[PDB]
Amino acid sequence: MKKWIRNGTVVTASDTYQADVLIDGEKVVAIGSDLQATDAEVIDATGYYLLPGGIDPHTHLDMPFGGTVTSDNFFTGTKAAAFGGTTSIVDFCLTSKGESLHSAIATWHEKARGKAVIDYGFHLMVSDANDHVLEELESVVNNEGITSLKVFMAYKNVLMADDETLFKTLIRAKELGALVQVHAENGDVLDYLTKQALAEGNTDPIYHAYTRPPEAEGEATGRAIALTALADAQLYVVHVSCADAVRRIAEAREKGWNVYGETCPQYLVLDITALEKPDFEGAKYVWSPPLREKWNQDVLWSALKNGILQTVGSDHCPFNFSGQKELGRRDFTKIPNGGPIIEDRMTILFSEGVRKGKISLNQFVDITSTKVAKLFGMFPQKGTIAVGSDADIVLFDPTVQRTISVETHHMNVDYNPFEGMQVHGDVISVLSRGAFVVRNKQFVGHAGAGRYVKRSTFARP
Amino acid sequence: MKKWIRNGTVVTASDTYQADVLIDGEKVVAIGSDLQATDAEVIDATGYYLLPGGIDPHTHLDMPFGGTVTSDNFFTGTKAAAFGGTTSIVDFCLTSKGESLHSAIATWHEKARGKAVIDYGFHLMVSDANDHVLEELESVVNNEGITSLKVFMAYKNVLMADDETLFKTLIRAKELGALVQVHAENGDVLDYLTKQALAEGNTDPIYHAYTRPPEAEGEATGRAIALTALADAQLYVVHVSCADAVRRIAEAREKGWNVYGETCPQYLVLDITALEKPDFEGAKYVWSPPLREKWNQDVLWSALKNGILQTVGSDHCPFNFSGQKELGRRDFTKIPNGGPIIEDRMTILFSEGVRKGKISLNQFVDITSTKVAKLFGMFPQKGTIAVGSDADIVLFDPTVQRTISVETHHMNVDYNPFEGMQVHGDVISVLSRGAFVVRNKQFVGHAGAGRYVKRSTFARP
Amino acid sequence: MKKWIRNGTVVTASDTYQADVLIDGEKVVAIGSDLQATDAEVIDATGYYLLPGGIDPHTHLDMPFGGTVTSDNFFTGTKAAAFGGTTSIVDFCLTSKGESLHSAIATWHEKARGKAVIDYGFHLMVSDANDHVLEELESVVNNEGITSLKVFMAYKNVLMADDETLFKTLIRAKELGALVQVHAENGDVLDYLTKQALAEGNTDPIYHAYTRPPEAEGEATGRAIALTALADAQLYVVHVSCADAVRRIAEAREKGWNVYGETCPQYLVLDITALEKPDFEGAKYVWSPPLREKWNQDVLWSALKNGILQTVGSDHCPFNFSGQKELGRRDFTKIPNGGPIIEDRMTILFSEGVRKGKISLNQFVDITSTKVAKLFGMFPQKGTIAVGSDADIVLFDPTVQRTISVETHHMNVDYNPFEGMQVHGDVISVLSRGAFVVRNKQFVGHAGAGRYVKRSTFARP
Amino acid sequence: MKKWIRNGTVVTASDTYQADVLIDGEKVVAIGSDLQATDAEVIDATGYYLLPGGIDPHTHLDMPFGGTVTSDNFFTGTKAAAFGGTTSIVDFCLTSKGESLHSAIATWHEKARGKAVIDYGFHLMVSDANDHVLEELESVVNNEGITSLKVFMAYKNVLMADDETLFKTLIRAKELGALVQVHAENGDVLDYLTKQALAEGNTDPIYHAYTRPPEAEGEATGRAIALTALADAQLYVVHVSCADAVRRIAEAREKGWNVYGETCPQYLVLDITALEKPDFEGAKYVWSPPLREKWNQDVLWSALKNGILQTVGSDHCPFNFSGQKELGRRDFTKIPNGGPIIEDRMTILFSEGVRKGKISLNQFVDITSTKVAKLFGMFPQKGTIAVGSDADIVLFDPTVQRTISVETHHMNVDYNPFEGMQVHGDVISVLSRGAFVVRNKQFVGHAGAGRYVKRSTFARP
Ligand SMILES: [Zn+2]
Ligand SMILES: [Zn+2]
Ligand SMILES: [Zn+2]
Ligand SMILES: [Zn+2]
Ligand SMILES: [Zn+2]
Ligand SMILES: [Zn+2]
Ligand SMILES: [Zn+2]
Ligand SMILES: [Zn+2]
Repeated sequence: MKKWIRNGTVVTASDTYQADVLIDGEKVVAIGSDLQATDAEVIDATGYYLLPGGIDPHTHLDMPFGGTVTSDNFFTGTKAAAFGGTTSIVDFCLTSKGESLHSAIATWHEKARGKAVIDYGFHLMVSDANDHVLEELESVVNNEGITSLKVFMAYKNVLMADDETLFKTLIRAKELGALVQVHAENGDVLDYLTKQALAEGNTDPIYHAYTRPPEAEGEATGRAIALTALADAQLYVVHVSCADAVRRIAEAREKGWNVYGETCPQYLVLDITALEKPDFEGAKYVWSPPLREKWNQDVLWSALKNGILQTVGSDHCPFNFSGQKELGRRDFTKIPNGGPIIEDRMTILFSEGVRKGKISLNQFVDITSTKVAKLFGMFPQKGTIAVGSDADIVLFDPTVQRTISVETHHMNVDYNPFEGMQVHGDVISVLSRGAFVVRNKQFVGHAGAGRYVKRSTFARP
Repeated sequence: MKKWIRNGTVVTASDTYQADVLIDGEKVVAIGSDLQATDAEVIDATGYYLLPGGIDPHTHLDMPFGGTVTSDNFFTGTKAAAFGGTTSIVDFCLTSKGESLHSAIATWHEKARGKAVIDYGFHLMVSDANDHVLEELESVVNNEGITSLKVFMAYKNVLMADDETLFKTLIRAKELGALVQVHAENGDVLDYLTKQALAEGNTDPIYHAYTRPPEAEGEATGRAIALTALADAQLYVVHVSCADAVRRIAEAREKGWNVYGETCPQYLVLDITALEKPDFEGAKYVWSPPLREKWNQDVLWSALKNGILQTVGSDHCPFNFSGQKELGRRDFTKIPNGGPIIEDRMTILFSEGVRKGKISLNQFVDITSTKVAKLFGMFPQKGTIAVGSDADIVLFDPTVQRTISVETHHMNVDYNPFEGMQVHGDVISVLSRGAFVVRNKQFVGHAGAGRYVKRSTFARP
Repeated sequence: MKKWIRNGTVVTASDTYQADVLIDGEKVVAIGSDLQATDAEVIDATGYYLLPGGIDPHTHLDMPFGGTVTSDNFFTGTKAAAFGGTTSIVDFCLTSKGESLHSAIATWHEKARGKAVIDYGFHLMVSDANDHVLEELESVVNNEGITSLKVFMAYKNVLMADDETLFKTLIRAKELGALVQVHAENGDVLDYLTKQALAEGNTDPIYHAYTRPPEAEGEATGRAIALTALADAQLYVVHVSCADAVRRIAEAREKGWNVYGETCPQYLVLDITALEKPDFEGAKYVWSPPLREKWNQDVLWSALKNGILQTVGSDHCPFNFSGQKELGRRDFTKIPNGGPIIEDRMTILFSEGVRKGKISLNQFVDITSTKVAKLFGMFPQKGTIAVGSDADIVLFDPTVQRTISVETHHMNVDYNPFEGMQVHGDVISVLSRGAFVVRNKQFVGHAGAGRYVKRSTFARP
Repeated sequence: MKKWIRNGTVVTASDTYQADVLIDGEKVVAIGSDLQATDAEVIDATGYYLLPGGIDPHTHLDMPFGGTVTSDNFFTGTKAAAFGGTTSIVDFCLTSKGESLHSAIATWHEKARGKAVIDYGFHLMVSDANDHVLEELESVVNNEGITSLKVFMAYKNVLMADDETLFKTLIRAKELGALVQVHAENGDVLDYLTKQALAEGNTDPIYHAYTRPPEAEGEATGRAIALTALADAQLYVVHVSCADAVRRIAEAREKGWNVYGETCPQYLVLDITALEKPDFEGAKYVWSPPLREKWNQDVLWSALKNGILQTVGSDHCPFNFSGQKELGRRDFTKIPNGGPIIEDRMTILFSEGVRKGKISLNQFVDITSTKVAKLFGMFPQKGTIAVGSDADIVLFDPTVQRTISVETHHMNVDYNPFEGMQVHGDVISVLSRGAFVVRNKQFVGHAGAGRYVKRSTFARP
């Protein structure tokens, strides 16, 4: 069918203008001030912005981790993303040594198939870069459409890879046109500190932060950057949380190296003091890299404003406070690491970022949608509002005041780390490929509506 | 009338897509794959890109300088810009101490009125920030629509202002919402070096470079940046030519200061060796800051690619080689400083930048058009292709090979500093507010078609 | 006299050992563990260090400044220096435009003649680098023995010079073998901020600090550095007070530029909160650059420890609280700027530096004596304990705990800014050229004992 | 014996003066211009400097490495050191996983026993920081007198340790008062590049350099620095060869971190073009990190001049060209790595450093002797000329012009990498603890004269 969205203000990464948008089937087919569309359903967007749907490049739905499994699966997690104004996600497909990459990819398709309500791609974890793995990456990149590869530099004995793996992966990625993502903390420094903490009887949630100091994130960021330059490759640093890491990324980019950075709402608006909340409440805020001294936030906002960081992802990795986070009572090393971030990413960036003059409204689109599509090979199918693009559009009311709460969220988790936060901005309706997923804050989509996105090889934005 | 541009590929700072564009009168009114426009003139754009018209924020048409007057006036200079794919310019209105700002503004309107073939704004030179000047700036910014103020830190005893002027101007600009531009070289260091050179009998064109070392540009860049931070203001450094200056701008932006930078085609593709050309030919390349050791070029390209510099202007400031540049035979200090750059800016950036993978095609639009409109208060009227924007559009054929030459250029000057340069890309047709200025490489516009643009107060991009 | 100093521990910039020191006349002639000297007066130094006498390169004795004259003259100031373990000073000879350099220097000789109790050199202020001055500097360096030239970048309309003067002074100084010293704050920024504070009714002492932000010191430090590199000269930055400036000096020195830095005890141990003391008590702490946020102190200590700053001077510039500082009641711009620092320089560096592990004992001697002599052309005559040195020697008891007080100090001023500070270390006896000046904490010297030192041209240490 | 060294000029890290030196037994007992010593042997030092004997903190005598053993043992190597003006060495005791530290140390004592001609200390290699090793380090430091621990970050499968070992060593070293030394190149990057070169048929000596780019040294220098700050420890970076590494050390030191750097004569005066010499001659210059582009040399010289690097060691690790270096004909990875550098360290630093104005004469002594003693816990026994020091003294004639040649050197190796280099400066006589080792350029010492030095725990210089 045709849909004619009228009387709204389109805002993209470049443009801001009043016009109507005509959708035919899955795609935008016209934009204009006087289209006189026949036989289209009229959607009234008076008082709204039309935004390109957010694309969250950093999700962990139905992920085995921390001795348990994340509490949103592909159905609940994508539904919560859609309520939060996000229309595509790119989730991390994890691998184990000795298992083929393709088997892990099949496992991830089976997590999503028939369950996702909006569109999804996958990244692929590389645990080690043995010759068989390196050979396998060719069809992964070219045929499976997975063109970003994740290397974890922390989580020793669980996800951690070493310098040989990371350097080989960067060399191979350059050959194949893949982007290499890193989780950049020094896992060996962290392993020693956490063990020392526990030996001293320091077991409360706050020691999750103290045992991962920012210098450890800075060091691993710099190491990944050096190996990227030595490979002439392209690097994407996920969840940059601190000024130490920002400085290193800024220096690398001034040298003209192809180094990109992401940050996340939790590092913008939350700080290390949240982990001190008594009665185990601090465990709600345990995720890695840890929350930082509050002064780091403004350095992150500056880096987004001045183009040193290019994207915002959620690192959505939810565990209930009851039962799951409680695995870590008495031992912070056993608290499953991760927060429930997918749903509030867009609104927090608008309300704390745009409305406070930290970034522009056009930058907000670039960082939440367009630059993410471009770095992850989904542009221009996704990430904009333009003729020929999938009709993945959010009707957003910037005037609504509301309080973020577990009482009104849609993530399948028993708390919200932004509980009580006042924001402006409300996601009213959400289209995915021209079909409504959310309409007037009610879910009208369905399990399995979402489709897998085969992503293109890397091109610089 | 209506014009329906069909079968082309639209490229803007964000988007790239195949669709038709419908113009009605001065403005774009629809974009779409199947518009079925009635009663419109069909323009066939098969095999072309549709680009937003270039906006050159750095021109000096009919400028008194160097003991003479620049050789393009508002008619020839705007016609040459249009042939070169540039549809708007922002020219420097010069002032003298003791003269009202408003009198200089009237003088500049009289240079342009009835003569410009495409649209124009003005910046305003501040020579000194006495209380009367500071009072006058209020109606300049709010009523005359001149929202960028230029301070020259070099050209002692001609254009040069001091730290008191620059700091006061930055404070006042922050109050009024103006952007402060600087020409950043240390004029006192330069004055001493040029005098020493001449005392030693060093009079050839090459000593124009030797007497303005990059450290002098670095120093003044850093000084303007510090005073901007101390004022909490916003700074635009014009013609950044060297790595010393790039490093300082990159450090300032990592601190989250509102510091922006421009570079120019001459600093990207030409180097200090051009000034050594014998038989006085070196005088063709005398402009300030001088051409640099060639290694600086890649640092400039890196800075554009990674968002540390945001715009490219020409610093079009032409003087004939015969007669005018010859004022400096025997004394390089009397060679009128400036090059003929307006016409080749867009094609050089495409051919040396996009085609060689130094910047993306979307970045090329951002740096030549969209980011310039945004920093100079002309967006979204100018700088994009979108519903409601002025129909200022270039039909650009990226496949054409040609040689840049004085034999085929349109600038009213007897040489081209890019003589013999091979490029790809040809500007085929150029619309300004929906009327053709150039059509199939022939001039079909007219003197006085162009209109003055009253620019908005500063907003961060 | 022969004097034989027995049973003490010699400490120099390199060496720490137990041995006896034989003085014959004005000079050390032997050092050894069993000298069996005859016809020598035995001085028992049991439990003492023998230190080379402090050399204070930064004094302002009998200076016309701030609408009055500093309250120590050459007699009372050199007596207070000696009681503080300092045996040589280098004082700033001021000039004014149009005045012959030689007449200024004659004035300063008359201030010191028959009055100085210990030895003294002069720096020479340069207010203006006109051709006549540049010619006269040949004799200043080669007849008068003045090989350091001071340029003030602040104090507009009083002491301030511009970049023309600074750059020409640096070029001339390189020719002559002179060191250029700078007071590096941006005078034009400060002039505007101070006038704005007053106009806003912000007249209290604290606004002395707020109108001279650290970025104004960093900017001018950077500008003097760039001009020094442009001249291939040598620079000495007096009173570095803040991390902004240290960072710039560290960067210059990594490039191999000949840039040296000084700091002062007030910037190591006092902070901006002192200026907030009510009832005009904050006027006691008014000197420039101003006291800084306390975090800056450890950056300065780091820079001394790691060789980025090489010296400690006092900037002794004393004004009584009663009468003199009160010139600025109701208007902080009229508080004469300067602290009474000469007497406590050595003890503060030992007690807050050495004893706290911030610098070593040998570094203590280097920064207070040896490296001062080397940078200001007084070595090896002054600045060490070695055969052939002048016998300028302090017997220092490091075990004595005491308070600093106006009650026990010898500066001719009615307060001490370190009032109530607990320290270790006591200056017991002081020799200047083999003669006692202080013996067992009583004055035994004489007005006029001190000699003018003609200093050598610059050599890197 | 009493020896009375007359009419020479003493030079230390602080002092330069004319005086006589009296030695009684092993120690300096007096210094003075008229000592009238009796029953002393008169040594005429007219026209000589008296220097404190060089202390070479970086030797590999009788080392099993590279499929063979270095060609100087403790006798021939210490004899060559003495002829080069070096009177103490600190050699690297190697360990292997599972081996007791005390057994390794016993092995090294047996290498030196009855063989060393001058005094020697040992560093200890740490291959693995398992709990047993960390416990054994208590006695290594507090019984064996070994207070510097070496961690190799390259030489995979041979000497390399990982970040777990490095970080735990740094924490343990801080507890114990030990200095941690690092060979900082990224071993995993190097392993991959070396294998890739071979697979591509790039087997010549030059590929030794191309497979260890400077960024791999910068990365590992940065990583050791970050781990040191994380442990609040003290680090000494051996053989800094390139600007990338210097920049990182300069940055660490400006933060106040206790990070020290060493460089070596080969990196000051040889460059990467040496490895291109044909007919396998480039194998002569194969050592790691590799020779660098020549521009790096002046950055190193700058860093010594301005105190960013504090020492010069040799990395003496000699292999004959015939037989030993030839192990790597057809495969540069099998050329045993190391140069014959011990003998020429002092003269090269004097002739290319002091005489050319790159460092001062007093800095020369500091970096070759005094600051080495201080960092490695041998001061004041060693490293200076002062009452109570060991009488380790070099008579040095600075006026002698000569060539360096295998024909006249004393290292037990068939080539000298400085063959044909013109220098000034000749080592005439050398005293170790008051006894001649070299006298008028002939060997007069004896195998076993040298003593093991138990070194003190770390104190900042
Ligand atoms: Zn992660
Ligand atoms: Zn994650
Ligand atoms: Zn200019
Ligand atoms: Zn210009
Ligand atoms: Zn001053
Ligand atoms: Zn002063
Ligand atoms: Zn090594
Ligand atoms: Zn070695």
